Amino acid sequence: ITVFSPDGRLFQVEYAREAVKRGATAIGIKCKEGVILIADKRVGSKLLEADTIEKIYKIDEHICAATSGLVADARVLIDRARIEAQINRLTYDEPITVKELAKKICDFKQQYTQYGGVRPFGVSLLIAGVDEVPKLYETDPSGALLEYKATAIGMGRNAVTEFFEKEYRDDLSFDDAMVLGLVAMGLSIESELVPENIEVGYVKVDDRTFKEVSPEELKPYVERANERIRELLKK
Amino acid sequence: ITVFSPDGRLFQVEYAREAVKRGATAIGIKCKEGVILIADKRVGSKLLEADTIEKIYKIDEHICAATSGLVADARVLIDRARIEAQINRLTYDEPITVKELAKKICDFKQQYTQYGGVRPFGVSLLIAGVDEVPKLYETDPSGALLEYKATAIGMGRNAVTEFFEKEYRDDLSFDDAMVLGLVAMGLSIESELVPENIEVGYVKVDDRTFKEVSPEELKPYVERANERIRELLKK
Amino acid sequence: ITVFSPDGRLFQVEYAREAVKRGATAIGIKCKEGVILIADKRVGSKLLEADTIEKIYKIDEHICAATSGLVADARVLIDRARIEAQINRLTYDEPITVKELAKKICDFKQQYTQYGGVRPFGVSLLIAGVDEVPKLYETDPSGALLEYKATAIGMGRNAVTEFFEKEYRDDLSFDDAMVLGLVAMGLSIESELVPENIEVGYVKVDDRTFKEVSPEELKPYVERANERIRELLKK
Amino acid sequence: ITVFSPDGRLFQVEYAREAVKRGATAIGIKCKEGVILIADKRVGSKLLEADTIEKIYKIDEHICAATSGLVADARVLIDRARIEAQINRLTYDEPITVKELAKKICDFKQQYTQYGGVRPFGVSLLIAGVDEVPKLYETDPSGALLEYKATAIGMGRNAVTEFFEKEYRDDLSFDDAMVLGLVAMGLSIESELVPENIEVGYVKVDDRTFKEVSPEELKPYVERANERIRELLKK
Amino acid sequence: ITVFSPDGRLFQVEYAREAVKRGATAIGIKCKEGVILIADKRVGSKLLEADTIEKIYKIDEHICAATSGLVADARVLIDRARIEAQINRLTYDEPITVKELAKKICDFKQQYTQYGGVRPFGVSLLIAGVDEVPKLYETDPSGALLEYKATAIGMGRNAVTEFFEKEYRDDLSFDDAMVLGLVAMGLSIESELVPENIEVGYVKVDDRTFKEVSPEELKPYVERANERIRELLKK
Amino acid sequence: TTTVGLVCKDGVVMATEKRATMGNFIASKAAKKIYQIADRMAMTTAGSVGDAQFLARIIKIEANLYEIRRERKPTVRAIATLTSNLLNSYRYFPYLVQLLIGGIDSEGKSIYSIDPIGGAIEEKDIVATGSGSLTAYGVLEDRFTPEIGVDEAVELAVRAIYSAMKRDSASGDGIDVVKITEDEFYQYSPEEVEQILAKFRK
Amino acid sequence: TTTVGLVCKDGVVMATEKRATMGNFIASKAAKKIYQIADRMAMTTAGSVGDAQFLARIIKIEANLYEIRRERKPTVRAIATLTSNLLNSYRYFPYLVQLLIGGIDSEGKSIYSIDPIGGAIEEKDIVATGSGSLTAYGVLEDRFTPEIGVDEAVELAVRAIYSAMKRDSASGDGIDVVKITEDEFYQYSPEEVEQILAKFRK
Amino acid sequence: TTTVGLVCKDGVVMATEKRATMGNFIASKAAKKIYQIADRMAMTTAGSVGDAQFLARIIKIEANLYEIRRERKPTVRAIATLTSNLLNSYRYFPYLVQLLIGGIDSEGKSIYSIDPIGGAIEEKDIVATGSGSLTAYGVLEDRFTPEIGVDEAVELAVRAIYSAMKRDSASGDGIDVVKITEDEFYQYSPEEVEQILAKFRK
Amino acid sequence: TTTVGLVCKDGVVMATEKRATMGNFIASKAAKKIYQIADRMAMTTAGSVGDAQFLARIIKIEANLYEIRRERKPTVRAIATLTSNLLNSYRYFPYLVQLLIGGIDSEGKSIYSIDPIGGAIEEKDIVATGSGSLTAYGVLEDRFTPEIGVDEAVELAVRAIYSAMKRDSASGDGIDVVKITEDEFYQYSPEEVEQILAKFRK
Repeated sequence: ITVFSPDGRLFQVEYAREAVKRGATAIGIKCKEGVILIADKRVGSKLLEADTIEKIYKIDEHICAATSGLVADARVLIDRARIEAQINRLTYDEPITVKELAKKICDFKQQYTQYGGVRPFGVSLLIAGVDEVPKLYETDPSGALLEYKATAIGMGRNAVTEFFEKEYRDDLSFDDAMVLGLVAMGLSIESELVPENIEVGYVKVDDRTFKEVSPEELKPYVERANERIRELLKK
Repeated sequence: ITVFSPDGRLFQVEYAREAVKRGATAIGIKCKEGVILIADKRVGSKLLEADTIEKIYKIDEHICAATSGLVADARVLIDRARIEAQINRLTYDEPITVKELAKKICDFKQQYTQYGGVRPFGVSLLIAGVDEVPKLYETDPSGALLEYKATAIGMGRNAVTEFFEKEYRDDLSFDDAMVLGLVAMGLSIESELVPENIEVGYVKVDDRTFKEVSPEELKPYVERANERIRELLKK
Repeated sequence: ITVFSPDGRLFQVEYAREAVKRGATAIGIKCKEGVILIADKRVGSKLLEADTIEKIYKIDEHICAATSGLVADARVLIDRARIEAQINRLTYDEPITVKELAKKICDFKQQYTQYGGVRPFGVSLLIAGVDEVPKLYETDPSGALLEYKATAIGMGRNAVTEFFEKEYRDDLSFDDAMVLGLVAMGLSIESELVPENIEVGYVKVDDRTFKEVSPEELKPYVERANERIRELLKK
Repeated sequence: ITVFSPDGRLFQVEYAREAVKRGATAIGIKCKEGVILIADKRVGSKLLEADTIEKIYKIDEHICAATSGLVADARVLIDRARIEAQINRLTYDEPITVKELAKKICDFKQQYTQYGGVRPFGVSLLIAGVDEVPKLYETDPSGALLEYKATAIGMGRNAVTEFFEKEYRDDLSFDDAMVLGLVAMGLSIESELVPENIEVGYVKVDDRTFKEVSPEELKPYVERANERIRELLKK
Repeated sequence: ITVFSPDGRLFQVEYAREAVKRGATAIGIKCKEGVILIADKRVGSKLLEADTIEKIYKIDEHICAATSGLVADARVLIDRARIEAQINRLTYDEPITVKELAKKICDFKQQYTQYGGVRPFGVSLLIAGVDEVPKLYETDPSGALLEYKATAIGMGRNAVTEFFEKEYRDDLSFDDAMVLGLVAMGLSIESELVPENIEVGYVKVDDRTFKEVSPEELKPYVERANERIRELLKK
Repeated sequence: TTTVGLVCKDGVVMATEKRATMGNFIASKAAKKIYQIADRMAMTTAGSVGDAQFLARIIKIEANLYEIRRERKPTVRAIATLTSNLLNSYRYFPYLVQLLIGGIDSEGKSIYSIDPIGGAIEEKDIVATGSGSLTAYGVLEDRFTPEIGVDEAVELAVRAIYSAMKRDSASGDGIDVVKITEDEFYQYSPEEVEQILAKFRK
Repeated sequence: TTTVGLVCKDGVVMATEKRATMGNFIASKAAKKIYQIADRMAMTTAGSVGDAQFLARIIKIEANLYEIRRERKPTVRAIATLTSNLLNSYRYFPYLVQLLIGGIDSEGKSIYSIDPIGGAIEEKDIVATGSGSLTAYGVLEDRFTPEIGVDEAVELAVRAIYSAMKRDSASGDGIDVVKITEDEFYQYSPEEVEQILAKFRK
Repeated sequence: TTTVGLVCKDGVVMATEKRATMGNFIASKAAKKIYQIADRMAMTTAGSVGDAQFLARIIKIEANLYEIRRERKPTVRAIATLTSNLLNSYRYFPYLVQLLIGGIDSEGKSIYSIDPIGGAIEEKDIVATGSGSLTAYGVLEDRFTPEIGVDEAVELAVRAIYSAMKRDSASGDGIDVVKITEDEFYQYSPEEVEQILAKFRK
Repeated sequence: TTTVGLVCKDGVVMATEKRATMGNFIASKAAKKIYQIADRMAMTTAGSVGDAQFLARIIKIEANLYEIRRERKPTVRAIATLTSNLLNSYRYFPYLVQLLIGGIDSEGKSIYSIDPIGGAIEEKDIVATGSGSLTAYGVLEDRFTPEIGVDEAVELAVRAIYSAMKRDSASGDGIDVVKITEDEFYQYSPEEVEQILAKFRK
């Protein structure tokens, strides 16, 4: 049952939000040269095959989303977002826009909290891409989409956002943007980053092709960020 | 049936996760030459025939999957895996990969957690297989999927995961790797194995076909394992 | 209805099992020379007709099942076994294995336990036959399957099963095995048996066809089995 | 609705049995020469025209059935039972046996006990006929099928059965049996009968046709019974 | 909704009977020379029109019905009865007899008892007609169907039944049955009737059709009854 | 393609033409258009071969199921009727066959013909069904007597069928016969039948 | 269109053509029309090509499904009867193909011919569907003896479809053969068969 | 019926005859056969007249809805592809009409023909369609430049329909014409088009 | 079957032949193919009286309903499009009846010609339908002006319809005509029209 609180909030949705907070932190940062998306590959043991944990999903050829919240829900929503993206492709022979992809899975998400027969989603996604200007959206478990210029979801929700209020300059270059996100992420988990406890992907404007930064190209941006993460965890 | 908790968990998933702890330990060792999956069929009476009870199921011709949790749910979940596997093979003439097989049966557990019509499947499976490289998954009753290099589900999870953190390599060769998982199994039940109280299967790399270890073929490894199980236990 | 407990058990499966426990005992004794399947007629008074009570239902033409629990739930599950057994002859032109049928009726039990619109059966069955080797199964309300070489369900379960840990042997003479199961029955009721307040059928190896002990044939076995029953309720 | 107790009994089945206790008495007395069925109409008011009231329902040409419990449940079940008896004739061109008619409707009751959509049929039916030999079954709310040979359902069960426990002989000419059944009814209500306030039907061995015994025809039996009824209720 | 209680009674049905008692009484008196059905259409307010309002609704041409309980629940049941009487003429080209009609709407009410997503109709109907011989019925919200010589439903049930228990006789003149009927109506309200607030209809044997007793023709019966209505209140 | 069936004074004997063609061409050595439905019941089909096979299987499964459920062995009437109602329910995917289901039960001996248009009729002691039937009735009924042994009857059945086979240029070879004697359900099969019809020559 | 099949005392040999045309346009000539269903069990198909290969895939998936599931490889019998049941359900949809499923199983050697409306007929014997069949089965029967190697069985089956090849080139001009021996599952392919027909000239 | 569609350096110009017949009779010439899909986008139909009318309303309603839903006008390709899927969705009750939907967006100009049974092809510069295609394309190919201006194209586009409609027995009753110059969505109307041929042979 | 319909400057008039061409058979002579949909709005049909009358009942009702629900008198376009969707939905049910729905409203005046296969064509002044479509139209064309009075339009309409109506003599008795002038939904009735066309003779 999903019913009203005497406060105008849905309870199942408020509860779903805490599930989003207790998930595995991601984070997107946008510049006017593309949009990055970083998600923390979370490891609790040396017996996780950590090179094979997917936390940044590619959804179209110019769209990717990372996730925070309940992992089971997160995939089906994402498997949903993949067909949906393609369905736009199938009927209009355009690419789906990043905003419309965010609407469409959020319209789905709404049904699940409209009907008291089934439970809500407890997954938030950060759907980032280049429709024709870079975009970044934070979707909510209610199913509502908000455009953010840089934001995070998960356990870094407040740490990352707080950080961005001071640091964020707008008007950034990619190489700066890359490192900037990495600092924000390293501070989320409050230690120094190695490239193999993060997965990072991006859609550039000047290509409009999705790429996942293999740990080889990833390592240089980490290194610059370990200097700033250190600085800050020693003040 | 299933709804959120005020702590942002799901009740029915969490109590289902407890169903797995209350099951019969199983356990996987992945080495570079195969993936070995040994399950505890250690019986409760002497009239329970321990030579025609099955707890390591073949799922395709290069995938085998072991189980812990409730026996009944497992059997059905795995039956769904066997049909989904073959369905893949039908539609694409390519045998289903371990990861992807695991994803469809995780979607199915997730459907039954999602939806309020039915209760969750209370089982964790270890899906083992060589798609083209050895792969070992853990599936959790929510529909969560994690790749491990060595892992356990069930009663022995606490013991066994801690053991691999103190002894396990990745240049671990096949014979030594078989003994590791048989040694580890011995620690779970706090006794030396008997070849009639465990079932072992392995998908090899070189064969790329699942073959089961015989009761005959169990014996060399039980002998070696027992020297190491006794040493550790009598300390 | 069916939900997980904080133990991760099903409230309704444990209650279904107690439902079996207030049933009426059955017992199955296996040998290499056949399988003997015996079930205790309920006689509460002398108005109960006791020549036309079903307690051993024949399912397929070399597979019989005995029952304990809720006789109403049980018959319906048995009718369902008979339809499934004949659907096998219709689509493969070969009889169902004793195991194969066992799984298939437990899918039926397991589906009901998971759905919240229906409650599990409060029946246990023992399904015994010869597909090419003697088999004896015990199914549980959960839909759990355990091969056995001797077993009992119902009220006498505990008494009989404990009894079989001393007496039962791996190979027995059929005439020995038959008598041993009447002795057990006698023990659990705590009284001498009368040939017409007990039911006995068997699948033998030589016949591969379910046959059922007419009251007269039974007669000598009750008589030899009465001597040992007397010894036991003195010590 | 229907769930098991901690004591393993379906609360709804147990309560449906209390409904059967709270109903107007019937009765079956079966001898070798055919099977009789007697039901109490009672009282009513003196405005109840209780010489048109059915309580003995003819199901098939060679089968009648009586009832106790909820009147409404009773009538609906009897309409399904009648449909079932004719559907057998439609499809096998042979009349339904007494066992298979009783069986089919007990499966129908079992459907309404496991499904949580509906509450059980709160009825006991006695199915009596001569299908190949006199048979009298008693059906229970759950679908407990038990074959008796002289029995009672309803408010008179405890009394009437104790009566039959000493007095029932298996020998009986048809007249001795009708007088026996009538005496039993008289002890329950603790007074002499009125042949218009009881209804007697029978299926005979020799006719293999159902006839309902009208107040004219029933008259000599009643007289020989009120003799015995008065006698035994002074002891 | 509808569940059995340990007292063996469907609590919702017992609450419906209390709904009947809170409705406006109707009454039916049966004689050799027809059946008369009288119902209190008495209004509580001046502005409520008592020149059109039915409490005797014509069902078939041979059958009438009166009602007590929730007018809304009644009106749906009666509309059902009207259709059902007409369905008979479609398929057998005869007029439905009084027992078969009352039985059929009772079978309908009984379904709504035992269907879990819907609630018992709260209504008792008095179905009077002359199919060959006079018939009068009382249905109950249970589904209970009982043929009566003379009866009431509603407020007047206990008083009027009782009243008939002394004054009603097995045969009467039509004209006498009519005055007796209207006396019973006045005793129940404990006041003198006016013709403008009772409705009396009948089905006679000689006519074999239903007519409704026009207020002008109601008149003399009401005055003849008035003398006795006082007599019994001065007794 | 003809079937004869005859109720003898102590069993049932019936027979068919084994002849199964696609054109006129003989694909395999055996294609039995005679099925054992129950322990002492047969089903002979005149009309299509393949449709018969699968359909027989269903009925046969139901005859077994019947026995297990009712703790009584089906009667001839039961199977025969069961089949009529089956054909009629399943006329959406019609099997175009004229069957004869008969044999032996506790009740005694009888053979029923069943339409796909439905209805199971009973034939007193002789029936012929098929294109060859009109020819079959001729041979069968001259030499049939209400008192006929099972043994005298097998000779007669083979003869009754044989009259048709020589007449068609799309028949000639193959025979089915089943003597059902109330102890056995013997299926004589090609070899044994052959010496029966080396007494009537060609 | 021709399939032949023979049951030896040392295994099972089946043959089929590679070439079936719809019109004068060649739909295949590189398709195998013998498929391998389970370890040592084949399916051979007379009719259209398309439906034969799609169908063999489902029956293969279902055979693998029987093995993995029941812990026991399926009999020849099991899979023939399962194809027959499928064909029958599927008589609204194009699967009108006449198939010979055969192989080795625990019961020995068998080949079943499967009627195209479903309905199996057991053969321990020999079979042909097709429109090459009329001749082939004749030649097949002449040199077949129940004491026969699979060495010579491959020769015979080639020989038989060679006879079918004289009629039209639709049958033959590409021929597949399979030998199954319960430890060898050899599908010759054109080159080898060309040498077994190089002893027969053409 | 005959259509053209011309792709230009300054626009899109399209033309069709306005013969619109119901049964086979011309009720009135008070018809169009150019329908406005979006602000600067047209649809011209070749095929049966009945299908085109309602279908224009549907495609159109969906295009004003897309503009509303996505805060952005649809592209030429989006509407054309939609029309393809739209056709294929109701193909149980199929509309047989070959729609040339084209016009103007930020990407430039294009005309897409869509077939009633499947996909939407782009036409590079020149497209024509109908029973009058053969003549109408014939006019285009001896006077089309790829540097053709919008007013020039209207004169060429008329001439193609004019020449084509005289020859057929299914085409006439005036010419409908449309210029899409992304400043105007001008529809020349009966009045104007008539004067462009009165510079010809009237 | 001849229908006329013409939009004046001050009225709207339409006429039809009394009965359709049914063959030499007739049913009644109080039959009409002219129905009133809304207060000042009619529907004239080409096609069957039965099909026309039933559909007209549905439309009249929905119109009445439209009116009530939105507290706005429906306009003629609103009904013409409403009728377009009913027809397209029922294109595989028998309604090949082809309608002219015109009259008078707030927004102005029109006649819309509505087709079984959908859409609605606004006829801007002159419209005919049927087999008498070409004949009847030509008469109209002749004296039509966009300034024709309501009575001149009536005189025109009766002459025009009467010419095509010459074809059937079992419909040339009686005439349907209607005046729509915003004050009268006048349906003349045979008698009062008949003295007008005494002058153009029987």
